[PDB]
Amino acid sequence: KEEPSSIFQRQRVDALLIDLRQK
Amino acid sequence: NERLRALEDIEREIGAILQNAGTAILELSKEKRLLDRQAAAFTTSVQHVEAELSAQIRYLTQVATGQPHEGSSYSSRKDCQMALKRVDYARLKISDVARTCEQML
Amino acid sequence: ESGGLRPNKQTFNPGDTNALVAAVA
Amino acid sequence: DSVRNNLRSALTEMCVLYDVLSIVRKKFMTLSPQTLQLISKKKSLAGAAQILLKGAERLTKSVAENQENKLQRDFNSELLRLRQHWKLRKVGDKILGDLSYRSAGSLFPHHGTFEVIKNTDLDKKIPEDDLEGSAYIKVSIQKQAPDIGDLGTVNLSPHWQTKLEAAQNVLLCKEIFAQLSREAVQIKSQIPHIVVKNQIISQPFPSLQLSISLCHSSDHLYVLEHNLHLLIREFHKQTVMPHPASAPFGHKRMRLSGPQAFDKNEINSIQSTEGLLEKIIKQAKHIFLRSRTAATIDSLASRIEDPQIQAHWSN
Amino acid sequence: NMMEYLLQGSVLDHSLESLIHRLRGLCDNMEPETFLDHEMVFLLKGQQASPFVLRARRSMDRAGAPWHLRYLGQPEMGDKNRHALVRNCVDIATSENLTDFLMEMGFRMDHEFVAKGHLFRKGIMKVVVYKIFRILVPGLSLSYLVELSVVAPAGQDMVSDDMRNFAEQLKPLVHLEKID
Amino acid sequence: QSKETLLQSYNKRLKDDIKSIMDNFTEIIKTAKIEDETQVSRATQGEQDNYEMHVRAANIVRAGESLMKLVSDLKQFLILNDFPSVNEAIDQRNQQLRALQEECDRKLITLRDEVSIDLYELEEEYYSSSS
Amino acid sequence: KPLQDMYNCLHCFCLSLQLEVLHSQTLMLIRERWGDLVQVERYHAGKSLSLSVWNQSVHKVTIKIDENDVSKPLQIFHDPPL
Repeated sequence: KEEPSSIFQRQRVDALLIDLRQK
Repeated sequence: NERLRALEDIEREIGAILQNAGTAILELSKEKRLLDRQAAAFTTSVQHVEAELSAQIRYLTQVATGQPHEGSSYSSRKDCQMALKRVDYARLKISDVARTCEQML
Repeated sequence: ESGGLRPNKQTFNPGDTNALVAAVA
Repeated sequence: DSVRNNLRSALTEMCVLYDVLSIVRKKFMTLSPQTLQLISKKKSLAGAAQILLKGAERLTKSVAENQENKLQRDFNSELLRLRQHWKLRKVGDKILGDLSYRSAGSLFPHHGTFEVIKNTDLDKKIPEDDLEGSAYIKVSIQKQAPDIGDLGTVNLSPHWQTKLEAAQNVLLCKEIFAQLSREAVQIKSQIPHIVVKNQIISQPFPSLQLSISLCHSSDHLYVLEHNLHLLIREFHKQTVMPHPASAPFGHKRMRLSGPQAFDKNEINSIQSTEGLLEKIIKQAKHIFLRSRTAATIDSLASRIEDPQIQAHWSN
Repeated sequence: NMMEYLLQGSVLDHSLESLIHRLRGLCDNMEPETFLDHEMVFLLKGQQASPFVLRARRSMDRAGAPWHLRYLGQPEMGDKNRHALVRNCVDIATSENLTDFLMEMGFRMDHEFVAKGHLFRKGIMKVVVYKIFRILVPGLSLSYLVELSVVAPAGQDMVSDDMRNFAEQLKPLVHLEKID
Repeated sequence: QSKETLLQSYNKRLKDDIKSIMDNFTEIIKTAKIEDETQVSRATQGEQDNYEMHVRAANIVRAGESLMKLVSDLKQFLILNDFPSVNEAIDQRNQQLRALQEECDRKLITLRDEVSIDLYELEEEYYSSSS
Repeated sequence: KPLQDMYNCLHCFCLSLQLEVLHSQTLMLIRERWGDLVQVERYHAGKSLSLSVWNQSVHKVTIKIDENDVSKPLQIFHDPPL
């Protein structure tokens, strides 16, 4: 099971934004 | 049920006979002869598959956009599971009563 | 085998039953 | 290993062909018909053709032997067997058609492809995808306590076929749990109850700590079977035929009010509340039977010298 | 405002087994069945010049089935790439009720259409096939008629395209449409 | 996605493959080589042409066998697993399991009746005495 | 400063995923469990969540790290106390 249809579709964007903020 | 399985077995036997006729035609026309004439009939067997294709072409094709046979009808299966569960529960209760009776002796 | 022209198929007859369908008049 | 040797042979053949083409860059002028080597050439060609035909015949015989043994018919044969033994398959790529119950269940929507795999004692091994875990209800009443609010710490032949069956079972169990939760939260003030993410308990009267609970890998059996049968009968009724002529597509109870005037009968015969309330009142009947038995036992133990009262249940 | 967009299709009598199997596969019912009743037309229109139909059929196989009188009139000529059948109206009555009303209001048995066929259901749409029987009074086409009927209020003709597509889904069977 | 057209394309591909295999087999059967057109190397070119004809016949036979197997699998899929409009096996299993559950219910009900007679007897025997 | 920076990154990461999964499970309770019982919530773009109680004594609850205390797990807040 490796489908991004889960909240990972948005969880990944949240992770990207959090990292861009922290860096 | 019966007719579907019969048609499936017929198609499988047709494919098997076509493969066997092709192998025989190859073995005959490869090396050494009038029997090779029957090898031509193998090609005719191929045409039979085409007829099956036609049989599949002008088949039912109920919707050809969705899947037929709505419902697994497994409500009966669930009812059977409940019946077997009740039988097991009754067996357990009977075993408990039997243990009690054996202890009564 | 060169004599075969085309393997035409057959099905139900709706064209006749359509005009044969009953109506009010 | 063999890839390198094949590539080297191909490169050698290509180099030979390129050299031949360069030397050439067949031609009569205007100014193997030898009958000696042609015989050997035809013999070698016939031998090569016979070897190829023998290889093809061996492959066909192996295929026929594999088809004869009705134990590893994974070549879309056992697949057809299971298709005739299971629900339909809306094949997108290879197989679909999960136990969506969109025709027999009519509950929490969950549909899509579930198992499409053909590989390999040598079964096709249909993938079970997606709860993929056991889940059932467990009930008992032994020193019950209403004080709760803690975490959900539980105190607990074809293989792929029963796996898929248990998957459908846990799917419908999740569906009915969601339904009972929606009912408990959308009901009126008939009775208070406790609803948690996975553990449910109501209280229609004192000393009624009904211990029904959705378990999962993350009396004691009769009441849950009763609940399942009643809910599936409800769904089945939601699916008798309406006997339509013009366009009723309903239930004969609706049209019965026309000829047979029903002031409140038709209202009562249309639909009613069920689910949690019916199981609750069944448990109420159970505790009433228990209290009656306790009264009888107390009379027997205490009023022993008194006339021994004798009871007999119905059938 | 209950309108109808029933298409008029007819299937040959010989092509039944494949047809019923196609129906039970795609969508026929939960264990489908058949029916049996007798229809009759009542004609009483002096100034309207329109015999108003009334399907006082009695389902002989069913016990106490209500007489499902069906009226249909004013064929809608909408020309919306659909059937656009006449506006219909159903009424379930009791025994001898239609006879009593034909005696009171004054009717005349125009003709009789005794038919028999199988039952079918779908999500919203309906379809039915049967065959008429030209029998005597106490008891003439002899052809199965596949009619795809949709009875509902006016709405917005949103189910029109859906019914057209579902009928096209059964294209190898018939090509149903309206009439003149 | 164009199921009828897909089956038609599969059948056309199978027919074209069978026709090509038959034509190549007939061409390999006509390998007399009665013309000495090779002026550079007659024997070498003749042997190479014989080997090429044999390899072409073998490749045609292999392609025909592969196309036959592939068309067999494709027809088995598109017919049996895809459009099994004869779902009478479903009704057969339905009737079978209905009879099975009816037998089970009958056995359970007979068990209940016998246990009911038994419980009545034992309860009458018990309530007749008080310790 | 590997220790402090890595701790900061992992902490904001786990808190972000925690608030996201909280939002998702509340949305699931709305869609599946509770239709309009607690179907009241309003939160910012991120790093903060807030929801309300049934409407007609209405109160609200909220959770946010507020980036002020590096040790504050959730900071559960609600105007009417216990």
